[PDB]
Amino acid sequence: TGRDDTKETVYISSIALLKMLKHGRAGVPMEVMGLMLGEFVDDYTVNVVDVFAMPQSGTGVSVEAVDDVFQAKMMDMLKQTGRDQMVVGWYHSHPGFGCWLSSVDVNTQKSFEQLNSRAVAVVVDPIQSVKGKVVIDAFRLIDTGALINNLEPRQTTSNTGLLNKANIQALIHGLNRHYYSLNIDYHKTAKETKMLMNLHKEQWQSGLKMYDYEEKEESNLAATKSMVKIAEQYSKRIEEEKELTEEELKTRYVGRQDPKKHLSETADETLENNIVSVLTAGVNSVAIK
Amino acid sequence: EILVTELTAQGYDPALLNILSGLPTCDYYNTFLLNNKNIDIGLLNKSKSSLDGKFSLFHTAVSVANGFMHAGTTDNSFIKANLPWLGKAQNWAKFTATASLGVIHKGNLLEGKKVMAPYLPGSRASSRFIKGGSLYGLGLIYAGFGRDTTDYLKNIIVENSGTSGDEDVDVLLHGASLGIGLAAMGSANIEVYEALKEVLYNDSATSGEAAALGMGLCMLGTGKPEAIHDMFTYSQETQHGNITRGLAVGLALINYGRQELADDLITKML
Amino acid sequence: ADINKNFLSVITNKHQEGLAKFGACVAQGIMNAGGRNVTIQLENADTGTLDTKSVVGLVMFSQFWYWFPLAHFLSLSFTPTTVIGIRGSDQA
Repeated sequence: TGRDDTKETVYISSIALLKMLKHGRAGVPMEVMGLMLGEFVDDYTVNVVDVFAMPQSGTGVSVEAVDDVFQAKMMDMLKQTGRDQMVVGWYHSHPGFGCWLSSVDVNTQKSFEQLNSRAVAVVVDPIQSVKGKVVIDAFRLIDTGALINNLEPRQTTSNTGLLNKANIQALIHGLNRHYYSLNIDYHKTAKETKMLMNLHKEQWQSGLKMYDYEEKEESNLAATKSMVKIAEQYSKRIEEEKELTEEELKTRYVGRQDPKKHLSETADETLENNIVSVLTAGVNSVAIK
Repeated sequence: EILVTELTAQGYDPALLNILSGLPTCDYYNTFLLNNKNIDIGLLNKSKSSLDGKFSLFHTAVSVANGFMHAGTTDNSFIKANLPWLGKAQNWAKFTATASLGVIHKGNLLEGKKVMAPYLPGSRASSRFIKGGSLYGLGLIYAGFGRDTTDYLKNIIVENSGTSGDEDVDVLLHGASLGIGLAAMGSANIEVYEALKEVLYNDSATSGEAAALGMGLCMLGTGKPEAIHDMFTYSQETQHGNITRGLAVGLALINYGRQELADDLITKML
Repeated sequence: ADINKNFLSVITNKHQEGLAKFGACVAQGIMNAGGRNVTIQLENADTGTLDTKSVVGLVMFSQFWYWFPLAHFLSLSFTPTTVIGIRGSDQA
C-alpha cells in the first residue's frame, strides 16, 4: 500500500530470449539454470537486458547449485566493460514439465526474493520451442503469510486482467494460488529489427537464380497428371447431390473431402509458379546477352 | 470568457452577466435531480452481494455504477449502509471510492468545497488513498467552473513536484493532477502548464500519467507549438510505461480541433 | 427490456470471469444513471451544433481498461433533460 504493488511485466530483450533458449537447448534433458540481468524502472516495468548461466550440477537445479564464486566473478567481468546492471531474477528450465515452479524452486525463489523483492523466476521450455511458438512463462512468489492477509487482489490491480494458464488440476493450483503470473512481451529497436530481417547478399538477388529445367519439367508433369484423378473424383460428386438436406448429400456423394476445393487449389498453385518461371527465362536470356 | 468582459466595459445589467457566468443553470440542474430522484434500490443490492468488496475488480465496478447513480444529489446512504463492504476496499479501489464522492456531490458548488473537507489533506491520515482521491473528486465537482479550485490544487502540485519517490506523496500528487485538469479545463492556464510540466519531468511512477492527461485537458485545442514539441520529445525521453501512454493521448487533447494544422503531428505519430 | 435483462443475468451469475461482470454492472448503472434523469447528448438541439465538453468525456472513458479511475470522465457526457420554464421578470 502506497505503491502499485503488482508484478512487473517482464520485457525480454531481443538478445535475451535467444540466449536462454540456446543455453537451455544444449542441456536438454537435464535442467539448466542462470541469472537474468536487467534494470528496474516503473513499479511494474522490468526490462531484462542480458543473461548469464550458472554452471551445471550433478543434481540439477538446487539452492545449493548457486555458487557465489561464479556469480560474482562473471559479474566482475562485465564490470570492467560497463555492461553489468543488477540481478533482476533468474531463469531455469523444466523440459520434463510444463510451465510451473517445482517444489524445489519455490524455496529457491524465496531466497532470491529475500535479496531483491522484484526477483522473478522464468521457466523456459526448450523442448516445446520446436514449434512455431516459444513456450515461456514468468512467475513470482506470493508469500504464504501474504495469502493469509488476503493481499492477492492487490497484485492484480491496474492490469488488463489477462493472465496465462498451463495444464489443469496440479499445474493450475500452484499457478494462481501460490505465485502470480504476468505476461511477457518483447522489446526491440529499429536497429535490431533490421539486423534480424536481413539475409544473404544473394537473397535479394535470388530471383535471377533460375533452377535446372529438369526440375521444372518435373513440376509441369506432376501437376497435370494428378489433376486428372481429382477431376474423376469431381465427376462422381456431381452426378447425385441434388436431393434435400445439403449435409446429407455431402456425406453420401463424397462432397466432404471436397474435390471441388482441392482441384482449384492445385491449379492456382501451379499457375502462379509458371508465370514467374517464364518471366525469369525471358529476363536472363535478353539481359545477359 | 471573452464576451462577458466586453459587456462589463460596455455597461449592462448584472442580471444578464449572472446568467452568462453560468452559475444559475448549475443550481437549476440540482433542483431538477432532487425533485425527480428515483433510484431503484435492488440494482445496488444485487450488485453488492455478487461483486464482492474483497476483490479489487468487483469493488470498482460497483463504485463506478454507484457514483453515476447518485450523480448530482448527495446520497451517502449506500455508504452508511454497506460500510463493511466498503471497508474491504484497498489500494486503488479505495482511491476510486473516494473519487466517487466528487460525482455524487457534483454541482452544488456552494457546498462543494465544504463536503470534501473531511477527506481533504490535513484532516485524514488513515490511508493516503483517501487523501489523494479527495482532490480528484474536488475537480469533478467544480469541473467547468473551477477557476478558484485551480488555485487550491496548483499549490499542492508545486509543493509535491520536487519529490515523488515517497509513497504518500505519490498517491497524493496523482489525484491533484487529474483534479486540476478538470478544474482548469478549457482555460489554457500557463501557470497550470508549468506546474504539471514539472511533474512530468519528475519522472514520477504514477503521477506522470495524470500530469500528461491533465495538461491536455487544461490546454484543450490550443495547439501551441512549444507544448507539442516538448511533449512529442518527452515520450522518447522517459522509459516509464504509464507516462508514454499518457503523452500519446495528451497530444490528441491539446490538438483538438486543429484539422489541417495538426496534420503534420499525425503523420509523425503514425 | 431484453438488453436490460441480459446485464442482470451476468451480475447474478458467478461462473463468468470478473471482466464480464465488471462490464455488466457498469452498463446497467449507465442505463439508470442520475436516478433516471440524464441522457447522453453529443450535439445540442439548442442550435444543432457540436458540444465541446461531450467529446472530452467520451475519449477519456475509452482508456478505462488501462487505468480504472478514468471511468469517471464519462460523467461529462451525462446531461439532464428537462424543460424548465422560468418566469422572466424576476427569474423565478
